[PDB]
Amino acid sequence: MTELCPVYAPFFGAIGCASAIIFTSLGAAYGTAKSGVGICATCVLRPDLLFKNIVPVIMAGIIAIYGLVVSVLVCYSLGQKQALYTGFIQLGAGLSVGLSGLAAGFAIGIVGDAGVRGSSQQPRLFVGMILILIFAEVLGLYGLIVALLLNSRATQDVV
Amino acid sequence: IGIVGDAGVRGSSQQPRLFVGMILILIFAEVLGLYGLIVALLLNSRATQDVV
Amino acid sequence: MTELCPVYAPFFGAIGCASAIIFTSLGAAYGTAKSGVGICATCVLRPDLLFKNIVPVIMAGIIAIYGLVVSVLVCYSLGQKQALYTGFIQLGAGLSVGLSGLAAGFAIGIVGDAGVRGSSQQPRLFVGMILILIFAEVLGLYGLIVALLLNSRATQDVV
Amino acid sequence: ASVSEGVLRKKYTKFFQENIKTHLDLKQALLKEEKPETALLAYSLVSPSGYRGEPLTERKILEVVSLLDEVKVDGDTYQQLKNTFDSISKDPRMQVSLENQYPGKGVGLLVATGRELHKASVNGDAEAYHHQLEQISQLPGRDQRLSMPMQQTLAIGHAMLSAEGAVGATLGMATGYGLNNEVQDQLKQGPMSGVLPRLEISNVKGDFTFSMQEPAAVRALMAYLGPKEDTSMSSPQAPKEAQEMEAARLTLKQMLGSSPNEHLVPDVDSLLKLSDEDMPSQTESTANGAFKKLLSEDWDWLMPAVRAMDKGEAGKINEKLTYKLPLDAANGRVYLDKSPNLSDAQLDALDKLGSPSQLRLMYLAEGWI
Repeated sequence: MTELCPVYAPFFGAIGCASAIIFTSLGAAYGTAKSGVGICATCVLRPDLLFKNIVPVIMAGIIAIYGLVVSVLVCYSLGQKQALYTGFIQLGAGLSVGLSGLAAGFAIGIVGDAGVRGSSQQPRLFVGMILILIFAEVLGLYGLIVALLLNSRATQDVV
Repeated sequence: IGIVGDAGVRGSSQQPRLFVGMILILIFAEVLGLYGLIVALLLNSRATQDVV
Repeated sequence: MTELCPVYAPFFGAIGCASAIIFTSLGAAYGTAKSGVGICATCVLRPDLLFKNIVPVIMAGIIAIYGLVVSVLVCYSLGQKQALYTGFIQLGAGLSVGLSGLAAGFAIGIVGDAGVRGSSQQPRLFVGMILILIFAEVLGLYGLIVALLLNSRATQDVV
Repeated sequence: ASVSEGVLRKKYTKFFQENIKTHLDLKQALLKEEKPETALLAYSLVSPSGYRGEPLTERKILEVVSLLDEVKVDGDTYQQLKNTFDSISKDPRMQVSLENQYPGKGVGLLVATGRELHKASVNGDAEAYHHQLEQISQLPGRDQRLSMPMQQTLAIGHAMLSAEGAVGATLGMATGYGLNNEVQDQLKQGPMSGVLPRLEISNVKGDFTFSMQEPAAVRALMAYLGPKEDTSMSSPQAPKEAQEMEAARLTLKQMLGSSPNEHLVPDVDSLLKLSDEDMPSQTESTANGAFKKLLSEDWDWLMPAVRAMDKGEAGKINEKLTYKLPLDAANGRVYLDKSPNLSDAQLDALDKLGSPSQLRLMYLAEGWI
């Protein structure tokens, strides 16, 4: 409790549990808003292909589900009388998945906006757009992997 | 909800088929607040659980 | 908790693990967004250069794998009772690959959109684009080499 | 000038004013005027199976479709349609056409969302294919009576399937009726589609009746009009009942625009391919690939290419569809040109086909080639 496990350790497990869903929600909100200004501006002189253009909004929703996954696993390992090691690992995992989700959401929004705009002139660009949006989608998955590997070792061999 | 609601309103005059496509985008903006609300309610159930 | 192994020592390694994947994801996000605007504006006109023009997005996607292979090696050297020297080394290994990947991603994005807009007017510019993008790609590999040379010395002669 | 339509429901407002909610004495309130040779003909759309086991005896659509059939300007074209349809509903070849198009009568979240978004995009491209196919029959030389309501039915069904796929993907992603009804009534507005006859069927199973404003019956009708006539069924050496059904089949197939020696078999299957007798003639598959390359690269390259191809100008396609767009490059705007790069081996094959038959262009828009 002294030489390990202080009383301010769950602070770093609370902020790191809140940091994931906040910054993944900022990335998802930017991606949704930017893509949905591209939609409803390119689908106003063309009411068909409105419902096929909602691909980037699905991607931003997946970016939010990543941070919803990490914040539930960090919450169940919180508790009074835990180590500083566990709190630092939980903060690092939360910041990792949150800011990777923020970067991936900016990429999804900016690419999907231009792709949805320019796909109303060239129908072979849609298949191109998804092929770029997967490359922006795997950026969030890398931070999700780092968060899962950190949270796997937050309480292994911890006294 | 502010940014994509405004554009869908302004586009839904000259294209009446776009109102259904806006609500599918406003649902994805709505479920971000649900995810924050779920993590907030799931933390609050542990606030006085095994606290001495 | 000695003087050479305190309890706040995993803080530096934990935010060195997070800083590796954060700053390579921002570089890969800018290198994907800046390049993918110029691909979606050019394959409107030339829909059959699409798989030819995808190569700066692949080059930006390699940068995040550098940060991933730095973050998974720092994470396996974290411990509760580690030294401050190990935490300093893990900070250095995170920040080197992170900021080198950030600069490389800025360069790859800004070169790649101009290259795919210029290669579709002159087909003999696509080899010059790859030649400049290889020089922009190796700036992240230098930080990867430094991060792998630091991490090899984190627990050599450490008490 | 093959057909014209209207959408104002206040001109013939007597038969839709009060609560006329019964097929009993619906023809008795239908005279109401000097209509003698033009009153019982409009009832003939709902006369066989509009009372004999009819739900509700009317609805909002089934009675509005009867008084939008104003035939007072001329009653010859729809009379030939009433003689041609239901003379075709006798052979078993039409019966099996109405059986293949009818029934008997975690990571799994990513997989289900992928299925729904595939449904949305595939049923959304075909609606655009049909919207640029109802301006091909706007061209001179075509028809606007049998083609126009036939391909305004398929676009509505594809729009409904696209909205259903998007609503399904959204409802599945946000979790793992009132939205589908809001897109259903919205597509019921705008212009008004012309009527086609009803195609009642009376076989040994029972008295069936399909609608031809539903996409299943439309999709089952054009598969019947596909194959060419054989050595039988048209000769005057087995004249049993063939000069009333095969003549009707051929006049519909010609009314679309298809020659009597064109085959056009559907190709959607999981089985082995079209063997050799239903397989095309190597100057048709090349032409079909040229049409698919025209559809896949622009949203406005099928109608001007068909307009040029009807004039015999099908070698001038590469330099009449070219147009210039700007590109803001690193050295200023350059105004490059997009053009359909047809090869010569598919530019002369479009000379082999004189005029594209509308039946071929409707298998093209539905995906059966």
